[PDB]
Amino acid sequence: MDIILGIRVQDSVILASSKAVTRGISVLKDSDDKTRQLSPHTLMSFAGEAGDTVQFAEYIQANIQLYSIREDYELSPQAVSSFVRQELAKSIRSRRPYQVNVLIGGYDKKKNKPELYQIDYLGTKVELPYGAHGYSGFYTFSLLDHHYRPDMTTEEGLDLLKLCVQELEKRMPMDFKGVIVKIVDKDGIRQVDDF
Amino acid sequence: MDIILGIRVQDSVILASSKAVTRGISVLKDSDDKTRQLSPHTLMSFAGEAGDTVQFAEYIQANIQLYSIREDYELSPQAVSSFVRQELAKSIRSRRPYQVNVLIGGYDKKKNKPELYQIDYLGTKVELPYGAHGYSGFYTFSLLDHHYRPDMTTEEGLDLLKLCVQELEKRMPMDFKGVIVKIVDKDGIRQVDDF
Amino acid sequence: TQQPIVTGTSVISMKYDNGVIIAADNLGSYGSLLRFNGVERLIPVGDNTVVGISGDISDMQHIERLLKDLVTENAYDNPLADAEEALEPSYIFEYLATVMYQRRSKMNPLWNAIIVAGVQSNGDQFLRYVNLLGVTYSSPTLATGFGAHMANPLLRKVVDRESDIPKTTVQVAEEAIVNAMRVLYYRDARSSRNFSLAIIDKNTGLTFKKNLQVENMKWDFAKDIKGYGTQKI
Amino acid sequence: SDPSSINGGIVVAMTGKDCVAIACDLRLGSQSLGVSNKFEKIFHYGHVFLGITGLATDVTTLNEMFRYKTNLYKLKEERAIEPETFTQLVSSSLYERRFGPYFVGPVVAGINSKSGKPFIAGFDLIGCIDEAKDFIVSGTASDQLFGMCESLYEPNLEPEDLFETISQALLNAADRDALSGWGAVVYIIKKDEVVKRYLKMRQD
Amino acid sequence: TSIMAVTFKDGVILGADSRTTTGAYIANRVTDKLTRVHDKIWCCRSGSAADTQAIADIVQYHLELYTSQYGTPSTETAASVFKELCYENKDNLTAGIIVAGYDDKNKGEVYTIPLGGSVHKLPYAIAGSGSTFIYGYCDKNFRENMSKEETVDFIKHSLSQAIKWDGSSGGVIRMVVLTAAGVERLIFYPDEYEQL
Amino acid sequence: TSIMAVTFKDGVILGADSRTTTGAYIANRVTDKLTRVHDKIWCCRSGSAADTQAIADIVQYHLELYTSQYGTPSTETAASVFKELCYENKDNLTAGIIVAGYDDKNKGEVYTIPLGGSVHKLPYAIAGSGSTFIYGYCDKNFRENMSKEETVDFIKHSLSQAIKWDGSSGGVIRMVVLTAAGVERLIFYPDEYEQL
Amino acid sequence: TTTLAFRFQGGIIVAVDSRATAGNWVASQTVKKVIEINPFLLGTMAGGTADCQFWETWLGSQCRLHELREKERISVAAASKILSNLVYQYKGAGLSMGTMICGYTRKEGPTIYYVDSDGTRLKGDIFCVGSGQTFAYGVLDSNYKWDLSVEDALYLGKRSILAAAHRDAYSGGSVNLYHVTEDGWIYHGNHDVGELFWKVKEEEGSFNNVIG
Amino acid sequence: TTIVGVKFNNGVVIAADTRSTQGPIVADKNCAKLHRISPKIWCAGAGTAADTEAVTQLIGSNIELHSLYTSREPRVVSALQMLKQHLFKYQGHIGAYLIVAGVDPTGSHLFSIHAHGSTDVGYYLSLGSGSLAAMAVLESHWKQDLTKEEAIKLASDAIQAGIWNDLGSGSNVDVCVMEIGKDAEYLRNYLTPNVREEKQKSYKFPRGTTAVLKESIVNICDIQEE
Amino acid sequence: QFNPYGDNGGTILGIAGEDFAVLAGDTRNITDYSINSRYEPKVFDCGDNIVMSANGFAADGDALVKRFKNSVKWYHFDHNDKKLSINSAARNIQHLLYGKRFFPYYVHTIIAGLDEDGKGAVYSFDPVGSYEREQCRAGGAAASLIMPFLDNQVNFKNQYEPGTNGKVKKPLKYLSVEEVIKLVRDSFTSATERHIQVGDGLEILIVTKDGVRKEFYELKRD
Ligand SMILES: *[B]([O])([O])[C]([C][C]([C])[C])[N]C(=O)[C]([C]C1=[C][C]=[C][C]=[C]1)[N]C(=O)C1=[C]N=[C][C]=N1
Ligand SMILES: *[B]([O])([O])[C]([C][C]([C])[C])[N]C(=O)[C]([C]C1=[C][C]=[C][C]=[C]1)[N]C(=O)C1=[C]N=[C][C]=N1
Ligand SMILES: *[B]([O])([O])[C]([C][C]([C])[C])[N]C(=O)[C]([C]C1=[C][C]=[C][C]=[C]1)[N]C(=O)C1=[C]N=[C][C]=N1
Ligand SMILES: *[B]([O])([O])[C]([C][C]([C])[C])[N]C(=O)[C]([C]C1=[C][C]=[C][C]=[C]1)[N]C(=O)C1=[C]N=[C][C]=N1
Ligand SMILES: [Cl-]
Ligand SMILES: [Cl-]
Ligand SMILES: [Mg+2]
Ligand SMILES: [Mg+2]
Ligand SMILES: [Mg+2]
Ligand SMILES: [Mg+2]
Ligand SMILES: [Mg+2]
Repeated sequence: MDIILGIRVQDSVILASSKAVTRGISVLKDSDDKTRQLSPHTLMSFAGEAGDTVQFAEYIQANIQLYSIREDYELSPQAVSSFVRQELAKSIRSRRPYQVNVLIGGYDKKKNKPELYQIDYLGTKVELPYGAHGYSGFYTFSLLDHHYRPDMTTEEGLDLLKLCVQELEKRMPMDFKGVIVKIVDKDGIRQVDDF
Repeated sequence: MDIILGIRVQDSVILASSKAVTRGISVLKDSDDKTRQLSPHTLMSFAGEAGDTVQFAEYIQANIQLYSIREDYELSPQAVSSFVRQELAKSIRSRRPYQVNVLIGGYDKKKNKPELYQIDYLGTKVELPYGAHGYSGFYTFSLLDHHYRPDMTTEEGLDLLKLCVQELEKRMPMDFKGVIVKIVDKDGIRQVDDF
Repeated sequence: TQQPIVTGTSVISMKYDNGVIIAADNLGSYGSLLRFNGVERLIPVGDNTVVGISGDISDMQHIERLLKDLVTENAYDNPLADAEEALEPSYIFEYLATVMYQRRSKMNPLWNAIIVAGVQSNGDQFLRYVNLLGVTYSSPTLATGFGAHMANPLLRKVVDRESDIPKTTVQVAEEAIVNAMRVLYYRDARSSRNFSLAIIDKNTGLTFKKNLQVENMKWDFAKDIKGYGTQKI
Repeated sequence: SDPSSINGGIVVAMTGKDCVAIACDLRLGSQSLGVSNKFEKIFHYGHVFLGITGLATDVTTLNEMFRYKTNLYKLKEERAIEPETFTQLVSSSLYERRFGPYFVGPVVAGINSKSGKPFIAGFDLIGCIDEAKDFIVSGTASDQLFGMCESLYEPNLEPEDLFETISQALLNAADRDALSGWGAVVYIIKKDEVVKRYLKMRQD
Repeated sequence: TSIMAVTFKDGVILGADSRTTTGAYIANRVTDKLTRVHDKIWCCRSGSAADTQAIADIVQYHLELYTSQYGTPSTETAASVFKELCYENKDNLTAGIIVAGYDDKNKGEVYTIPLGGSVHKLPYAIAGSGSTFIYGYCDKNFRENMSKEETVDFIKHSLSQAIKWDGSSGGVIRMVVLTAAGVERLIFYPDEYEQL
Repeated sequence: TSIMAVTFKDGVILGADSRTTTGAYIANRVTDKLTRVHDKIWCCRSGSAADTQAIADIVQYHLELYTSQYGTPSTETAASVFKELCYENKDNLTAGIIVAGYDDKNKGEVYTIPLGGSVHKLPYAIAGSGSTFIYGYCDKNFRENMSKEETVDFIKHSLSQAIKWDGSSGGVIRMVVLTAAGVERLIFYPDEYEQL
Repeated sequence: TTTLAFRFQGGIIVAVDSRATAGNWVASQTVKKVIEINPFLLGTMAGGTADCQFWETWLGSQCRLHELREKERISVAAASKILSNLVYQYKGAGLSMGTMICGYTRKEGPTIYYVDSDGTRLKGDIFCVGSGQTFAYGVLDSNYKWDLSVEDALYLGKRSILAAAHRDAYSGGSVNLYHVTEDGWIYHGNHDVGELFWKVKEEEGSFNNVIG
Repeated sequence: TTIVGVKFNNGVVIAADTRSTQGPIVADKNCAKLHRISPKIWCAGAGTAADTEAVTQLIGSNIELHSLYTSREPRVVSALQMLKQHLFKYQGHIGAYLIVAGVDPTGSHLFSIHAHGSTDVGYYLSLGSGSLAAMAVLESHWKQDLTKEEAIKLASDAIQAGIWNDLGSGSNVDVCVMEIGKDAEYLRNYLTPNVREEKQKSYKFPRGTTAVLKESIVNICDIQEE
Repeated sequence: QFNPYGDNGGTILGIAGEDFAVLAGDTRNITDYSINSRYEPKVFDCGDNIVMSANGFAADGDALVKRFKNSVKWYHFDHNDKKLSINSAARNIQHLLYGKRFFPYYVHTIIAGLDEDGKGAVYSFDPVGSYEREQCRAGGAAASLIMPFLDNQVNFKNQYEPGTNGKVKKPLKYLSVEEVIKLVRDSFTSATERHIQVGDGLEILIVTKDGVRKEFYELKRD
């Protein structure tokens, strides 16, 4: 799919993902949720080639849920991101690689810290205060570089995110039909229903 | 450029043309007027390859204005459309053809009739009650086929045009940044400044 | 743009104390077929210049006619055509170099590598290279094609820099050239045993030697070589 | 398209008097887009240091692979692996992927704990060992690094002098490369102390 | 490459030039292209040097194992083993081989195995890039039941011409004589065969 | 195509097969490849039939106009006109021509003009696809100053072998004799030359 | 490359970077990406260095000839169209240009035309052009107003190029500032990005992601 | 790369230059191209450097196990056979071009080996980009019944021809002499005709010239007691 | 297919002093892995106190230099023996190069001399005629090896004053002709070590108000 954004503030991680699904000349859907809850305090957004994106996301989801049940324990965001990276690094030398890029937003309950990981389809992982995939960064990183502060509140993070989306809606040729925004913090995952 | 539409109603011709100009990754402008007045009662909208569009339009404009001064007389829309067709038919077998598609909306003062001509870059001319270039027709023709009656008022034509633009804004992947609408009738050419 | 059809292989040359030596075999190849066995690829211009040419033979014959015409043209209205206003090696080279670069610039090259060897009016040795691209360069030793890879290393052991030229006699230089021609016959699959050699000396003038042969060849050791590894018989 | 220049980055190593130095830039990018300024390319397993340039996924994968192997080595051998032995292990591991290689440019640096001898080594992507006495370079600005090292370097530099030499070699090489920079780290390594220094440099 | 094998009254003689080229560079000017797969079964090799060496080594192994079980193999049998390798691996091989051998029952025999891996039993055979230039000469000058001296002259003259015209051929002319008397190696140098 | 021209004591003789092929189909089995550009200057043609006919027609025109102004042209002059057309139009032509002629001053002369448009004066010349197979034979059997009967036999035997091995050559062997006595045409049929 | 130009209350701000690259190799950090067509006209440079240099220098010659012949300053419209018509003649041949022609006349006021080697000619208020154009757009669009002081407008242009210099690998070196009024342009210095980044970061509180 | 091999009276000598290159850049100025297959079987390699090294270690390893299995000293023909069959199997993709020489109970031997698996026998051989320059010297000065001293001289002169005339070769000459009834003598940097001249200037910097952000001690030691 | 271009290797270096300028270049000429000449001059005195070198494809390099020398001659004929200033020469060379925009001279051109105030000047060109005045520029094969070294040792990049720790830069003090020649020689010695196309000899042309002087130095021949 198209635009996925992530920002890690003081006490939470915020993921914003476009709602459009386009097959060629038509926009088939304008309410698509490009994300999967991997665990109560870990969320993964995704974008890439059709079919592969959802197939990969649900496969990761199933594996983390299996781990959770087996150990009666939630893996740390760092551990989940490493598992995901290895799967993609394995995939890139396969017969047919997963053409999927992901952001992993999680709240580490042990360290009491939000964490944002950016991973591309090659298995290239980086921990970031804010991140993006595709052309999204090209328009939003200059704004984030200017305004971002590590002590931002969740509300300030959402405001900075709105400024990013407004810039995208101005300068991007494609109509991505707005974004679904989700917040990951100590209380879990919730969706901002008005954005 | 992208979307250009035309509709011929009872007493006027209405042309609607998108405002966006996109160079690859960025939308450079969102207020571009993709049209030229050829004579007081003849308007031409255009879309195709960059540079060629404006170069062709202004070249046609200059030729019609020259004719008007020489004869102290306005050519009929039919005559102007035939001149334009011949230039494009000449162009298609040139070293480097004009990659330009046009709609010509004119009011014939002799016959007291509005007239809409659709011409593509090959020099393919057709007179139509409503027309389009590119993928625009792919969305709009079904609505126009249903709702169009040859005796519509200008206001009804604008309403049917709004329905067409709304469908485009829903199903087209590209953000064309709205349309500039112009009306051609017995009193000449005017722009609808709120659409 | 074309492709070479009938071709000539290496041209080799070097400077010595009193002049220059140049050599080239007498073969005109047609791909891997050794088609023509009596082709002269050293073409003298007057008594002070020898132009050695490798590559396409049809283009060589064209160049040969240009040089012949150049001599005719220089004589026109020229009372000193056989004296002060005779063609110099430097004039002949610059002309050819101009033609080569012009032809490459029209995307229709003369498919050749050329060495112009001679002695100037003041006795100075002249040795310079030009090819189908119009690329030119000078050196104490010059060679084309396979000669560049095999002859130059041998000739450079005799004259390694400019200061070695006055220390090199005509006997030592000719000996080195003849040896290099033997080595090329051992190792170049498009070479022949028969070759021509030209010496341009500031004292004794132009000596043009035809029908020379590679001699003193070592082949006897071949009898002991059996199989490709383990075979004993 | 070229896997070795998608992400960018550089590594350089130098020997001195009873010491070695290894340095790297901090950039990770997606071609023209700068993505991270905290992507360190130098890792260590005991007292043996390994820098890795090239495709970032393979940098990460190989680090994890050599950590894996040096941990098993230590459990079985009951001692830390030495630079000379680790160099052979890198070479063996790269060559096993001869016809499906990791797109990387590894650089080993360290001091043998028994002999006290400084050691550096470089590799191509398939395992060929370059064991230079003076310096090793790797990455998208390797040509620039060769030029800097070949003129700036002199043998038997003291640790604090070697720091200045290697730092200036990295910094000025990176500034002539679009895909390198965004910070830099220098490790100064002595027989039983290692100092790590982050360098201030232009952020474009 | 210029290779040939010729049957005569007392048996068969194999002949070959000694040139191996990488493009126009002569990588080896004293090559031995006459290779032994059994005591009195030899072959001439043309095409890829790697392929024809690999094949010949495998054949020698097969015939050595054949001998240990069933005694001396016929020339036809040796040719069949060559063919099996050349035919079944035709996609991956570039090999033109002439097989020549001496039995006491069958006397001198020559088999040629071109690129496709077909087999052809002939009184004499020619192959290699240089053979093209001597089809006319060999056809006109070959006779059946020649003497040893006549056959040596026929091969010497034939390969002389092949060497003269083919840039891929040259060096010395090697020959191997196969008769009841035994195995004799011959060599002829440029100064000898160029003046013919 | 198999063509050749051979100088001898009394002049020169041109020889040629009569086969023209479109792939493997013989489009003409009785072709005349020996063409007249002047009374005692003829040529042999190989390569494109269109190109070599176009060239020969232009040359004949040039020599006819030469004759009207300057008298009988030399064979060298005829060869030069051929060369000029073949060299200058080398990109667009596929023509291999042998020029043969008889002067009283120069007697029999042969010039060969291969693909590139170079000129080579020779005692005898061979060309065409079939010539490859007779380089060995012709080199061994050619002598200078042969008689008419010997030269006819030399060409007949040579082209016989070229026809035997080359699929692009065949039919009858045509010959044209150029001497002081005049111009004589000869023809030899398959039943004659196949049994040689 | 990152070049920008924008209209405002005080005229036009032109800001460009200084980097030139051959592949990943940084060929130069001292490139003059603004061309002084006259005391009133500026042109920006993006794409092929030579094409832009040559033909915008040429443009200055045509402008001079116009005002010699017509005894009057050439309009920005007329000047930009000479260049666009010229490159249109060469369309297909492989010219590589993305330029802003900037000026200020009585009849037009402050005017900017984007001119392009595919023949595009666009009048507008804000343009960014080059590999780092998206990065600069972000800062501009969120901070641009008409009622900017010459001082604040100059800083915004400087800050927008810096944003792009940081993120775009093929942009950097230094920033050249120009301010275009009706009596002519005014140069506002060369600013090294290596010093400007640490200065802005410290004073502005931005780039908290980078350690200093 | 320039590598040669030369037979003599009572043995064989091989030699090589010491330059390795990645395109037009010199990666290593003093590269070791003479590899030991066994104590008295050595080979020099041209082509892909990792391949020449890897194929030598593998065959050298198997040769050692073979020698232990048979209670015999290894033979050059065994190394040759094992190398060619391995290289043939990989159809030229293992880019190893080798000159294999050595002494064994059968005598002294000299072979070449190309990447597709073809082998050749000779009294003098050369391989690599500078093989033409070297072969020119060998074809000019080689004779039958060379002494040990003459063969070393001829081999090093052939490498020098490559060093000076081939851009793919340079720096130093390595030699290995294998004589019958003796230990093989490996002469590393036998000739050193390319020492760099002293630089005009010292580029040692004043301490504190580089700007530093942070300092920290790196813990290389294991987890400590108490 | 015929390729009208080739690569003759070589490397050149121009450095502008306070009242002088140097243009240096190695004397080696190559194709592929062969040496054509160990001494083929590459830097030329073009008259009017201007030195020039066009490095890359030598045939285009010779053609360009030849046409510029010619342009100097005709400049004298057409403008009353007026001295062609370095800035005017630079602009003229742009037009020579851009004239063949669609079939370019495959060279990297550098000229050196003195400006009209007597200060040292170096100009640098790309193959299609874009140019810029510079203090320092290397061109050709080993340019990527040499330029970073010159950024560090001529412009004192990334160098700061001891004790201040990054706060105060090393001041940009002017270099004498003897100092510049040291940096040129070390640049080419280093380039010779690590680049196979660089070697044999180094020829330096020094330009001052007194005229054009030449210096030659041996480089490694391997
Ligand atoms: B001969 O030319 O066929 C020859 C015979 C071979 C068995 C020694 N072959 C070669 O020389 C081939 C190339 C070739 C030339 C002509 C026709 C077919 C093939 N050469 C090699 O196989 C070769 C060359 N250099 C190194 C290794 N192998
Ligand atoms: B001969 O084979 O060269 C022959 C001589 C020609 C002058 C009559 N040429 C042809 O038959 C050519 C094809 C060809 C075959 C072999 C080598 C080169 C060319 N044929 C034709 O030109 C032709 C065939 N069919 C119709 C018309 N022309
Ligand atoms: B900029 O990136 O467009 C820059 C500005 C130029 C007009 C001075 N262009 C370049 O650096 C181009 C390469 C390029 C990079 C990114 C996008 C488009 C083009 N470089 C050159 O034209 C160049 C490189 N080396 C020497 C001379 N010119
Ligand atoms: B020589 O020129 O053959 C030389 C000797 C080598 C066997 C130690 N070869 C090389 O230097 C090769 C050249 C080459 C380059 C690229 C592909 C294949 C071969 N170099 C390397 O193998 C090489 C280059 N850089 C690092 C490591 N190895
Ligand atoms: Cl073989
Ligand atoms: Cl016909
Ligand atoms: Mg990533
Ligand atoms: Mg950088
Ligand atoms: Mg031969
Ligand atoms: Mg940048
Ligand atoms: Mg060098």
